[PDB]
Parts: sequence; C-alpha cells; structure tokens
Amino acid sequence: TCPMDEKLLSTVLTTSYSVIFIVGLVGNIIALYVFLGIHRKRNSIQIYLLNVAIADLLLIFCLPFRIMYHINQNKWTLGVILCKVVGTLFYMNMYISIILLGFISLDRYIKINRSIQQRKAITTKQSIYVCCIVWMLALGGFLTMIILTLKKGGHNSTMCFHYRDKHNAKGEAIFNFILVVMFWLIFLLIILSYIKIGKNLLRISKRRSKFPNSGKYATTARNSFIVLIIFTICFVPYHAFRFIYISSQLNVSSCYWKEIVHKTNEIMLVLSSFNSCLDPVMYFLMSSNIRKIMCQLL
Ligand SMILES: CCCCCCCC/C=C\CCCCCCCC(=O)OC[C@@H](COCC)OP(=O)(O)OC[C@H](N)C(=O)O
Repeated sequence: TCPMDEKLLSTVLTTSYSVIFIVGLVGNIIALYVFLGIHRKRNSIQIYLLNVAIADLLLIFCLPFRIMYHINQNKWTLGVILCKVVGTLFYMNMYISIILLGFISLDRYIKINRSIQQRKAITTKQSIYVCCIVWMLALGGFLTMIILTLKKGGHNSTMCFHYRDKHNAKGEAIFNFILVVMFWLIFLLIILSYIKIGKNLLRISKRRSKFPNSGKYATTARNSFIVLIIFTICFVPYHAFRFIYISSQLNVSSCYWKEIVHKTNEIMLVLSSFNSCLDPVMYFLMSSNIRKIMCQLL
C-alpha cells in the first residue's frame, strides 16, 4: 500500500459524519413522526417520502461505525463481516434514496404538468407496490454483493472502507458501473421533471387568470428548481468522479493517484450523506402546512 498522511482526512470525516448523524437523526425521526403521526391518510408522494425517510434513517444508523473507524486509529476492530455489512448497507441506502427521489419527481411531473382534474387518489396502491418492489430488489442486490464478497474473495484485513483495487472482484466494478449509469439516468429524469414543473408553473403565473394568491405559483416555481439544484449539487459530484474512480480501480497505476482518489471519494461521500440529512428539513420547509406549524410553534 501507499500510506500517505490522513490525520486531517480522519478529522474532517469524523466531524462531518457526526454532524450529519445528529442532523439526519433528528430530521428523519421528526419526518417519520409527521408521516405516521399527523398524516392519518397517505398519498403516493407521502408514501415515497416515508420510504426516503426510512432509508435515510438507516444511513444515519450506518454513520456511527464509520465515525468510530475514522476517529479511533483509522483501524477496524470488528470482523470483516461487519465491515462488509456496513459498507454495503450504506450504498444500499444511498441508491434506494436516489431511486425514491426519482419516483417522487416523476409523480410530481404527472401530477402537475399533465393532470387536468385529479386521479381520485388511487395512487397509494401502486405507490406501496413500487416501494416494496424497490426495497426487495435492493435487499436482493445487497445480499448478492455481500455473499459474493465475504466468501468468494480471498482478501480480508483489519482496516475497513479503505481503497482496495477491484481486480480481486471485477463483478463489483461492473456492478458500480451499472449503478453509476442508472443514477445518471434517474438524475436526467429528475432534471426533466423539475425543469418542466418550474416552466409550467412559470407560464401559469404569467397568465395569472385569478388575482387572489397568484403569487404562491412563484413560490412553488422557485421550490421546484430549488430541490432540483440541491439534488444536483449533493449527488452529481460523487457520481461524476466515480467513473474515474472505477477506471483507476481496474488498471495498473501509481499510488499518488490512489491517495487523491481515496480522499476525493471521502469528501464526495460526506456530500452524499449531507443530502440524506437535509431532505427531511427540505420537506419540513417546502410544505405550506408544515412550515406554518413550525413557524407558529417556533
Ligand atoms: C435495477 C438494478 C439496481 C441495482 C441496485 C438495487 C438497489 C440498491 C441496493 C443496494 C446497494 C448495495 C451496495 C452496493 C455497493 C456499490 C458501491 C461499492 O462498490 O461499494 C464497495 C464497498 C465494499 O463492498 C465490497 C466489495 O465499499 P467500502 O469498502 O464500504 O468503501 C470503500 C471506499 N471507501 C468506497 O466507498 O469507494
């Protein structure tokens, strides 16, 4: 290996992940309470948000093991089993979050731009179907990768999450390439969905047929682009560098490349978990009723 100094990396990762842990924990607990407590009835969007809250709660649950490993001595005291379990559950949660984000955007685009009257709220059915399908497929992929790693591989060690070349497991390289291309497709769908939502609300505000509360359309138009840009800044960096990460991880290379690649990936993961901790606060603020509840309570 090439052991370059990483005390500053350890400190920044520990503090960032601890802040993300506390913020995402409080955000996701309050979000779960407001999705099961004060929402006796659920809509498709509320179902998808509840599942994003669950996925993110599991990501904040994954965080403390990462902070322990990074702060203790940058050494992994537990077995290779727990290493692979946490390292796989984290990515499982991230890509479940991203798929559910895409699904919310798609339903908002079918609800806002093209819906003329309503849908008679028959949407919770296929909402629960799609959420259960995606969760089961994600459990399938997570267990597949964890069993293909724990037994088929020959390499286990006493340190975790560190940079390891995937020449020992090319299946993981191809799995990550598949995941990156599908994330870019999902983000293309999100960008189409939210751009079209903003444009439709902008034109409707431009006509302004009915004078009363015609400005709420401006607020919603800004909110569409806000959530698109937050998702764009919190995810596109990581998945844009991941192509270079895979390309470097499956060829002969010097170590100096390896330190910069590893530390870039650490910062990008800090960003990704930052999104997973923001999203509940985003739903708290963007909803009129919840924002009024918070403002009158605070
Ligand atoms: C329609 C098909 C969609 C397919 C996915 C279904 C939903 C998603 C379900 C769960 C993802 C499971 C984890 C996948 C891991 C991909 C990323 C990756 O390569 O992580 C590797 C793990 C180690 O895994 C064993 C080889 O990395 P770590 O060692 O935990 O961290 C190393 C490094 N810090 C890094 O993360 O690059």
